[PDB]
Amino acid sequence: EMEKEFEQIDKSGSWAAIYQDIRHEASDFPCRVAKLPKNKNRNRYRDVSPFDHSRIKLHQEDNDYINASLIKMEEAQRSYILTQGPLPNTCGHFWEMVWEQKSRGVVMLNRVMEKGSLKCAQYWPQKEEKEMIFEDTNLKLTLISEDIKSYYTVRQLELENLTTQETREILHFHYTTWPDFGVPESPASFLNFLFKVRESGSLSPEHGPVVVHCSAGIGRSGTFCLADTCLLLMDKRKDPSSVDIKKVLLEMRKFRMGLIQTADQLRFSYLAVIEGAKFIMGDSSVQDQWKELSHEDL
Repeated sequence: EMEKEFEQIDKSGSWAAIYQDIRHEASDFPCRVAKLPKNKNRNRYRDVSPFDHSRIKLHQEDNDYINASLIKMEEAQRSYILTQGPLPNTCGHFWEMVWEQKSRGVVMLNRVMEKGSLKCAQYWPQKEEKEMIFEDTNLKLTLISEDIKSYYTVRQLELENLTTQETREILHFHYTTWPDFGVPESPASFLNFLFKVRESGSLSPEHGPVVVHCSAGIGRSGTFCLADTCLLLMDKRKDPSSVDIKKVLLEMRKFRMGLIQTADQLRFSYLAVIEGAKFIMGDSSVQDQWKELSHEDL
């Protein structure tokens, strides 16, 4: 049971060992497509690649490769697409994927610039009147509205397939205070954001999988998806004790390497699930407490 395991691990100071155990047990599958010479400039990081078996394929015959993985959680009945922060040459690919996979939401957990370096291309428009056209994939993207909070912003975007002139509304959930290789400022602040995404419908089964990314698409992105899946499993059976966080994480790592990049992100994942369990197990008021503690206004 996770709350007792947490205290035992905290007490023995063994988060690094638990986390290394996860790394050692984690799946290893081939990433041959990601490593083809022609895809070199489609990967942001040499040591973060999608597995062939779970990679998202673009529906184009030129080159279907994007650094993106489908994390299909069968028992939880939720899917996520985890991807790297788009590169200056893959922003068209990114929105092609969103279009083809029928996603409603994009969850961005990084800033464009972190630690003085560029982690992500500016892949969405920042001004309503300056829309973006991705000529290679023939898509148009317009900023419709934004709702800026103290540590996250929600944007309403309109994505248009210029070939057919079909349009879709995409919601962009941008977490702006979560450091690279770091953790959110509090469980309450993480959970407030996650439940904002949930409320939007972006994680729901009538849409394609939510697209989640940070810079590499494994650390913060893994923490977000791990917490979400654990809370959903707990919700399905109202049985917190039946949820084994580490096993869930190992399951997720069958679909993309390296999910959860530090032992402190693992520890934070436990904290977030433990605190989220209060809401799942019937204390609806805790959602308002998180919003208060998160100080989202201003």
